[PDB]
Amino acid sequence: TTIMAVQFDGGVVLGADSRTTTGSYIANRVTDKLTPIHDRIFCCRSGSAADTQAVADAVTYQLGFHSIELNEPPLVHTAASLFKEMCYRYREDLMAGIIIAGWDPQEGGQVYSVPMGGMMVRQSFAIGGSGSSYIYGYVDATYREGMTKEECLQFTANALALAMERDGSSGGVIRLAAIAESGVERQVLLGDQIPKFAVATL
Amino acid sequence: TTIMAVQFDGGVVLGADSRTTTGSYIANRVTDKLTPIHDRIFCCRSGSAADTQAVADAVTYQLGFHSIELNEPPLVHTAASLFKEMCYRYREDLMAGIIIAGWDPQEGGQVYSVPMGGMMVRQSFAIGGSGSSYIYGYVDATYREGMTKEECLQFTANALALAMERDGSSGGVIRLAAIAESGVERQVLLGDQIPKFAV
Amino acid sequence: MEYLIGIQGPDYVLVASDRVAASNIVQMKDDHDKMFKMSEKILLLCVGEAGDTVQFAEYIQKNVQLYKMRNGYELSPTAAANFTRRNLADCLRSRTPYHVNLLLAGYDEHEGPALYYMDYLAALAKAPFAAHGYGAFLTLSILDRYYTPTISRERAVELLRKCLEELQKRFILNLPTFSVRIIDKNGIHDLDNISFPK
Amino acid sequence: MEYLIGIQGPDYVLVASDRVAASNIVQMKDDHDKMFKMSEKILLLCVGEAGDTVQFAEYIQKNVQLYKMRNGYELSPTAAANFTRRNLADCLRSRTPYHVNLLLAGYDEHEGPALYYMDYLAALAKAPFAAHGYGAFLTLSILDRYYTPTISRERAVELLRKCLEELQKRFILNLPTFSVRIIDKNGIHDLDNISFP
Amino acid sequence: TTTLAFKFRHGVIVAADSRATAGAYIASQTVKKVIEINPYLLGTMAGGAADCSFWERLLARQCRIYELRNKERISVAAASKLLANMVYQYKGMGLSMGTMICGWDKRGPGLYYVDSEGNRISGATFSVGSGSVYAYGVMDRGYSYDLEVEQAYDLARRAIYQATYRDAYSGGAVNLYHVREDGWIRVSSDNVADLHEKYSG
Amino acid sequence: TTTLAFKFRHGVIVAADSRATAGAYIASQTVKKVIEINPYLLGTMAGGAADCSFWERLLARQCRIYELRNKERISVAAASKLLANMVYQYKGMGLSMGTMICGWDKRGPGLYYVDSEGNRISGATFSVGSGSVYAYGVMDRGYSYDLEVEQAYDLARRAIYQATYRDAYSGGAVNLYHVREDGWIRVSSDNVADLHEKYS
Amino acid sequence: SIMSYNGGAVMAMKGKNCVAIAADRRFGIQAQLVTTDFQKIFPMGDRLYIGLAGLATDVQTVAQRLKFRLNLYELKEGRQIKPYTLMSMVANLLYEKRFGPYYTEPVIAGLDPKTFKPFICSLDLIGCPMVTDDFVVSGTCAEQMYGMCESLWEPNMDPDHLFETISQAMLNAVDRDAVSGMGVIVHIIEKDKITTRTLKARMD
Amino acid sequence: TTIAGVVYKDGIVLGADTRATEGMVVADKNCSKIHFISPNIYCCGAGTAADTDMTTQLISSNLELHSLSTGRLPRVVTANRMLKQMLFRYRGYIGAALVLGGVDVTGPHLYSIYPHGSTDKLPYVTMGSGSLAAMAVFEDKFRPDMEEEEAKNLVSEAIAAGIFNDLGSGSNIDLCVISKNKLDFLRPYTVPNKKGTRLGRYRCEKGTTAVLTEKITPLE
Amino acid sequence: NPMVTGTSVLGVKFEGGVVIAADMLGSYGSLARFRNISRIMRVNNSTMLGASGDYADFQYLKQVLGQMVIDEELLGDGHSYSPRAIHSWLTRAMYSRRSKMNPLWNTMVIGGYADGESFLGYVDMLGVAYEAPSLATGYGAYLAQPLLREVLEKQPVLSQTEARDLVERCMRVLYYRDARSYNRFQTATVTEKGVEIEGPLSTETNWDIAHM
Amino acid sequence: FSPYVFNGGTILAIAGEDFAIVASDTRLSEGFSIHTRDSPKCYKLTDKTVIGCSGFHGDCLTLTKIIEARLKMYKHSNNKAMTTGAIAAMLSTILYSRRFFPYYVYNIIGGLDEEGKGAVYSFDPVGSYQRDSFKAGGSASAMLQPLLDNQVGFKNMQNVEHVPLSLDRAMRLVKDVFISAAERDVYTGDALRICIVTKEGIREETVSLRKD
Repeated sequence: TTIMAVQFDGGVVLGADSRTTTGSYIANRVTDKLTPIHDRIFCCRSGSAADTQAVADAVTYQLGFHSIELNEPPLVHTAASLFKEMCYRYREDLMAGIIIAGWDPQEGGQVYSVPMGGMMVRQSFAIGGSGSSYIYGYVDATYREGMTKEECLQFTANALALAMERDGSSGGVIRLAAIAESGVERQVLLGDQIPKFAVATL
Repeated sequence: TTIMAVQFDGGVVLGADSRTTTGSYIANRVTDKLTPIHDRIFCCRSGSAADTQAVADAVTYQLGFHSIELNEPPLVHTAASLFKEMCYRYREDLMAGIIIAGWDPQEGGQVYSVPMGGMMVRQSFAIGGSGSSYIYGYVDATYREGMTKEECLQFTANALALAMERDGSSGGVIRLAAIAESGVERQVLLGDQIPKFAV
Repeated sequence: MEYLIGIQGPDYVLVASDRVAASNIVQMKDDHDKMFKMSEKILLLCVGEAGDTVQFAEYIQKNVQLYKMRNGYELSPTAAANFTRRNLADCLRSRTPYHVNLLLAGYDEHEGPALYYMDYLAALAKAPFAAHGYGAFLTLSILDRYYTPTISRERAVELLRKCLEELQKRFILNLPTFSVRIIDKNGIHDLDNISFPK
Repeated sequence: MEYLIGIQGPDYVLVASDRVAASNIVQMKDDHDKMFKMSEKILLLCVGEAGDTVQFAEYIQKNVQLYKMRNGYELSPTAAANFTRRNLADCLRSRTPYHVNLLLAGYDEHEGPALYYMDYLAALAKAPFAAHGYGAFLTLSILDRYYTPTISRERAVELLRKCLEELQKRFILNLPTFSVRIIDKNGIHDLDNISFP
Repeated sequence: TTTLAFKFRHGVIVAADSRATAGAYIASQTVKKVIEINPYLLGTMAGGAADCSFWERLLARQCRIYELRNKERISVAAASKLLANMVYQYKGMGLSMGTMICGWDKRGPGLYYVDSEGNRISGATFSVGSGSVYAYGVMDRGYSYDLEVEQAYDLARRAIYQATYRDAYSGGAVNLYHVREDGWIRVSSDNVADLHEKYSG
Repeated sequence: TTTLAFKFRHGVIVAADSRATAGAYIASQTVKKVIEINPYLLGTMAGGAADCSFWERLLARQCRIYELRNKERISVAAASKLLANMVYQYKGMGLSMGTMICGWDKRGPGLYYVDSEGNRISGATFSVGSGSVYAYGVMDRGYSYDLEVEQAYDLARRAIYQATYRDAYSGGAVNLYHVREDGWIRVSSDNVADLHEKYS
Repeated sequence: SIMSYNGGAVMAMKGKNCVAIAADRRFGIQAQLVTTDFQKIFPMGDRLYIGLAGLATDVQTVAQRLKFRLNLYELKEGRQIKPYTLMSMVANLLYEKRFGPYYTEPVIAGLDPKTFKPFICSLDLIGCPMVTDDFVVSGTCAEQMYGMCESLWEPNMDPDHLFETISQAMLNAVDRDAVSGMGVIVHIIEKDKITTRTLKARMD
Repeated sequence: TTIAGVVYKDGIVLGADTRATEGMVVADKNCSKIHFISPNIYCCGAGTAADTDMTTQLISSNLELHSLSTGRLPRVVTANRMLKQMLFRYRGYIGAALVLGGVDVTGPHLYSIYPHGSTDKLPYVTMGSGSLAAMAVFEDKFRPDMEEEEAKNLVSEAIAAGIFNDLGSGSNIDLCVISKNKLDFLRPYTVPNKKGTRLGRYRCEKGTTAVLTEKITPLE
Repeated sequence: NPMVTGTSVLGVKFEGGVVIAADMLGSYGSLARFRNISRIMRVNNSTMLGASGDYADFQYLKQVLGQMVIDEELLGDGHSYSPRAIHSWLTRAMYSRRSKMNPLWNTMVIGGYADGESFLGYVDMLGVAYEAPSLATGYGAYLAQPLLREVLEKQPVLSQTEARDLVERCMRVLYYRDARSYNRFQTATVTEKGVEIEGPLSTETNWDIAHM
Repeated sequence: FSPYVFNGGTILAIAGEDFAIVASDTRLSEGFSIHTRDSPKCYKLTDKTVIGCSGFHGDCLTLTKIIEARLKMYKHSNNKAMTTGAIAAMLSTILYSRRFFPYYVYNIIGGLDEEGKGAVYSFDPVGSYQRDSFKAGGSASAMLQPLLDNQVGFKNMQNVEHVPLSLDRAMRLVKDVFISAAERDVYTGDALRICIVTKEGIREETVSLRKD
């Protein structure tokens, strides 16, 4: 697994891979790791799939029920705190490693991380999964303040690709989603669309 | 521990960190992990220091003994093969990584990547240690054919700096070496000379 | 280990046991008694762990006497045996399992005598003769060799003594004293103890 | 199980043991013999594991008889005991260690009688009386209560009978008949076995 | 530890030692192991002191409540049964106990033995502790229902001393008690360092 | 397994069963458990068969070597001593063996019991295997030194039958041998199903 | 294991309009006989029988509970029970104790009291019935039974041939297991009569 | 042990094997696996073989209740949700791998469920010991927008390749087709292997088995 | 214990000659560490070898076999080593080193063309050896062998092109469904003309099922 | 690690007045997969003796090589062929040699007696042998042994004639038995090989079973 999330001025960008594994055999090669929670809020699953799916469903239910009363679009901190509590009350039975991203009218695009412990931190960008260790150095040497949309898109694509070559538990298709005020836009990359780097030969 | 080696037209370049741990307590912070075997042949130590020092001393002994009979300078494949045999016989060494770099008159700058176990491989660039995982992609995005000495040097320095900021078992000063026909050039980077990124 | 033996006949029943209570090197008592009287014509012989025996036996005796005092008549050995088996199997899968082995000699005016056998798992077989303990290895074959259904009363005691001396020749444990009892149409009787000098 | 006992007098020695063998439920024999005659006035009582007792005892016996037939005289008990102890402690730290206990009652012309003791770790104490086995718990005290240095012969026999009665009264294992012997200035003598019906 | 007890014509005799260790270190040498439950009954300590004290103080409480409710003093068999039934609930948890209940009732003298496992048996001669085997041997040679009080006292002293001379976890002083038809009395608290001189030692 | 042996006025008698199991599956029911070492000795199998055959073959070979060298038949005592000192070098490895050596020497009959642990002992009545406990009871109550030949046979046969009736790892057929001053003989080999009707 | 602590074996076969069920007879503790008249086959109404094998305690308990339920069933609604409903009842009863179960392996055999055609079923520790048309077995010596039955059982057989073949199979099978044997019993069910028989076996 | 399911132009096809083994001894040679969930939904199930039967019965009962209360044909999403939740409630102590599939007002739908509560919505899936060879056949010879008599052959081949190559599965082959106006449930679709002919008999005579007792009971 | 390894290998036998195929990856657990290593050797002018498992032991065997061939080819006696001899020698070596509890973690595939007939072998780490018309190791024993068998049943004689096509087909399923794999492999052929190994290849892929 | 494996491969043997029969399956397995379907387990030593093995394969192979190497040694040192009893007595010792690291093969030997009769010897992996008339060692022993004892020993059959065996009857019986023991066991099938020993020589057959 490998998930990445980036923040720009008026919105955010997400990125994920399309592989699932149960050992050395591939049970699926197209799975979708981008789960919407509201009209303008998303999530990114990692670790066990059952626990992630359950947690995300319950959070979606609670957030819809809480928004239908106040008569106001929700915030991202709310969903992040709900996730925090749900994953902290059961930290001895769960393995989730989740990320949250979205948009709201008070503050602009927002990103948060929630590892297995039950913490909650916001950051200019975030990454997670097993194949992230292999790119902790690439996002550091390339990030810069003042990035536009397309820049974040191609940045996420390149990082995902570089993580999907050396790791055996990740690969396949690259799914992307761009969030802003006007609306959402999804995208999928495969084959000759994915970047390529020449292999070294003596 | 973060060791790295790159190959350019004439010769090669080696780079390493300057830390040695004993758990969570730093027993040394100016260590030297670039061991000479001959005039223009160098080894990089990773893993337990005892086994590495022992094997390197024995290999230096053997080579120096077998370079005075033939009256001809040795090669790099020979040293790599001696290491390979000595590390395959006693697979209980846990000597683990040795990366071996040098210059021979027949071929040019050569790099060999003897890993844990007794297997040997030649590559254009090699890396090793616990902190190498965090610099794979970067290298895979930055390597290009037709590099010069300064480019290899600064690339190695940047990679090492990036690996040392994220790993806890690596840090301190950055020791660099450049090997070619004319001679050996050693140097160190400490403090403000180290490449720094933002946060 | 302990030792219990039971024999059935045409119109009677015979039972015998040991009289020894020891703690791992020393026999603290030589006048023990492992027979529990549940009714006028029923007996129970229990063996095994230390305290489970007495607790279980007292429970069963209380409930049987309660039946007798409540209804007006007594329980026949078959009903008592099945009740014992049911309760023991129910307590097997609980927080208070009992580890005991049992014999339930008895007599009734309808179906005649009865000698049952029960393990610590509540199996409830039925047999004409039976035994417990390690000494049952050097004792059952003799019964198989010499037992016959239409046996008399004194020949039973002769055969019992026969299979008792074999214990004082091969069995490593001393076991010098034994208690013996008999049941018939009139009720429980008590006979002289089968002791051997030393 | 096992039981060895030894008592020392002013001019004699009295040893006794049980005679029984078994395999975990049954006693195969009732006329065993745990004693060994190393010489004319020396006696080794060994007990313990299964196949080590006879091996060790016969080794010792061969070597002692060889000493005799080689030099011209016999070996004093205070010497045979230390020989045994040395050999046993040596073989204790090898691939074939022996697990046995033994007494070495004897008699000599210069120093008089003697009685010794071992504990399968090569200790070699020495006492005017001693015992082995679990039964030793129920019969040592008795000695300390009724024993005197100037104990005659029949009184020692009576003390022995007393200890054996106590064993047959409080001990769980049968042990119904015992073998007893005596050693005096003239040699070894065998007495009527102490048997209880 | 080392305790003994035996009954005969003139009542029951009880005895114990006065040592308490924690491994190989002698913590105490003046302990009182004959628990005075009441002016009618007696106890004994062996195994765990905390348990042998708590579960008998509770028994004293219950016997007093019984005497108050029913206007009749309790017996020994009922006491032992109560203690056994109250202790059986803790089977397999870590309790260690060994005790003797001694007294006199309408059925004559009374001596019972109890432990934590659950066994409860009467008797005429009992010894408990890590040195009861050395005491059995000498009490068995000298016991007789038709004994005189002085000889019984001497026998108990001698048995305890001989057990102490061999067991390492047993020694100190010898406190002898005596129970009669109208209560009990304390007799002596002799010291072993002085008996060794009186006797053949 | 159940193997018994006892000696009396007219020599020694041996008896055994014929079943072999591998867990709960009956491999064979026609095994030979009374080994014929020599025309003057006999053996017995219990525990491991490979061992109780290999070592007894070696023993027979050594006995023949002795007879050739010294020109005198070996004795039972020395034979059992050899057999015991042979397997003692394999203590604590996995060997399982229980054996009876029977014969007639210049000082009369002889019966010795041997095992892998090391205890070698004489006697007059012996029985080993998973069903020895049931056979001891019948052998004792019925034994006597001044017995005839026509009766000891039935005694041993009944012992073996009553052992097979109860024990599950023993059954099949019953083999019986009788040793004399000259040599041994094979007297009969019966079946349990053919004895059950002979009795009730 | 714990199933093999006692031993036992049972089998069931179909015929033209008849059915057959057989079982062994023995009770012992892991190496030792205690008695020879143990019961493993029980009636569950006219023209329907069930056999059990394993831990004696559990077979007794299961039979008692099953009768406790079946009597009430037949009493509420007045009609004999059919085999499929019995199979489902037993499966539910076993699955209730999925944790802390009963160590038993039932086998059901009978007819349909409407159209007298055969029926046989073989459950397991928990369930997964195996409704077949040839035969079923249950016990510790199962390989022997599967090897003897397969060769035999021509597709159509009359009562006599059925008794013969099932008897021969059971006999030549239990004579290869040590913890099972010491007797055999057989029941044959037809439209208007039931047959019960014992056999001549080796008591060793 | 060799389940398989596929989606085609106008419906869904589904297949399985017909063998069950208790250890290493074939206990049955014709066992049913394609279970009925609703008149337009069928669920094939591997696993412990009881945990999968009880679950299916329960879900079918609840779906019948929902249908009777609402008044229209059920859907697949409801069954998926029910199974997901009931399996997650047990932390994996219920082995109930399934390949649930069916059709509703919308297009066809194919799901795969695992004992923990994970699901997928793939177009073709497999399961059981022998799933790898079948998945290989699929990856090689699969196409989108196929017809009925092609998907049937595809599934049959995928099953046969798992029969002849795995020791835990082999017998007659089943099948099931579900469209908007058809519910073909073919059992059996084809028989690849059969028993060999006998070369003799055994002389099953009458009166060759001993007997000790006998009893007779007449009926009415 | 094994550190750097390799995944499965394939094998097929056509009318005249034999073919083998194998990827290029020295994985270390879950990391694709090396990507341009060859796991195939040419022993003689009529024998080859492919290996799966620890790479160091494969190197050891390569050294030994090369030296043995050089030693036997110096005499000039008109003799030569055949594939069956190689097969048996390997079997004996593995059994020997296993009987001493110091085995070689490797499964090998041998192929050759003797006088008129081809040969295709198999050797495990414990010494289990045999022959067969076509076989594969590793996870490929589940994804690849089915197709080969289904194709050989209908026609157990194939042409060279018809074998290369099937090989290129089966080396595409492992990429889809095997994690410890890569999209780069070698294909080698043995005929009367000798051995011939090809360069790195690639397998065309389709992901049309991602939009649904 | 574990130095053993399980491959299956039941074996069967029969003896007669002037003939002997030895039958085997033909398949090799490892876990839940199939390696091949042509691997007989019956071998011929001399013109009147054959042997079959089952279990771990490497041990089987090396043991066959050993036996074949020692028969020639005997022939050289004594100038005469080896009989059946001699081979059995040699195999007992060869097996017991490795008493603390044993083989895992269940051997069976069939052949002709000294004069003209038929002899069978069943063994165990430690070396305990005894002469028998019919034996069905292997994985499916429990399926065949209870059958061969009724139709060949006439057990539990009253008022039945002995009617000694013959050749064709035994052949057909073997065929039917192995055809029935393939629908219940999963390690057995795909073919059946028979070797027959008579006064003339050694003959072979072949039959086909179902392919799972």
